[PDB]
Amino acid sequence: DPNLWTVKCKIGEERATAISLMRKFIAYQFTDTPLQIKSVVAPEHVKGYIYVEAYKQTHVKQAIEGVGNLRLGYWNQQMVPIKEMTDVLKVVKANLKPKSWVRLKRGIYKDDIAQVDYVEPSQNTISLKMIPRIDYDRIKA
Amino acid sequence: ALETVPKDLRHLRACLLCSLVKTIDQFEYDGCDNCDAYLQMKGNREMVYDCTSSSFDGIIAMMSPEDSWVSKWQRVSNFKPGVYAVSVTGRLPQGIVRELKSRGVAYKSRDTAIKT
Ligand SMILES: [Zn+2]
Repeated sequence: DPNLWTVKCKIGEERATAISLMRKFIAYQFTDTPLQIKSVVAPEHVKGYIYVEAYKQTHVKQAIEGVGNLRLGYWNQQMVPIKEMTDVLKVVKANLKPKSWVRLKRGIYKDDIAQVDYVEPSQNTISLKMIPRIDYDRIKA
Repeated sequence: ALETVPKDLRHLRACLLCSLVKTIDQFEYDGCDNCDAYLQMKGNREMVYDCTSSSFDGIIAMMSPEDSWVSKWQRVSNFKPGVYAVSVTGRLPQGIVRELKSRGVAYKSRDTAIKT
């Protein structure tokens, strides 16, 4: 059973980190310097450090050498105990389902609980059900 | 290979059979690399938007499914190494699951995420 290591990354650059290391692996699997990594875990609920799969601590050091996104947490590679290989894959309740209850972030109905009606397949806009709280143009000028 | 890596981070989805995480251009030009004779999602956009959805989370760089602890837990060890997901929510309609049982493909719920 392979071990899991924790490396430090830039905040905001998790998916770019994963999509860059995957292309390094594919860019070096056929040379004289391959990569000894199995996978790299990047949860969407975290922000700041990622997870990597390797048997020994020298493999992560000889695999992440040369990347500028992982140059900060390069001098230290923490190790998790074996019971933490499972809590990493757990996701608590994507988040796109009709007839559900979402809230707003910007606009006038901030932090107001609404409902979803229809979803646009273009992934551009979404239908919402809220209640207007305007004055019907009586108080404002 | 170079085809299973999504080129752009915008408009990417994940399937409900092998949790294949790619961009919307590769599911239409090439499709599901882990199932092409049972799904046939290359050559159109209705079948790509029908089975494969965007409601998914969690990203893993599967490289050696024959030797890794995560690949056996997600039952993705008999698949091609590449971009996969760990919780792909949703369910197939009662229009493509009936043909999968008669052909010998047991459609499993890949959603390992807990509900409340
Ligand atoms: Zn699939």
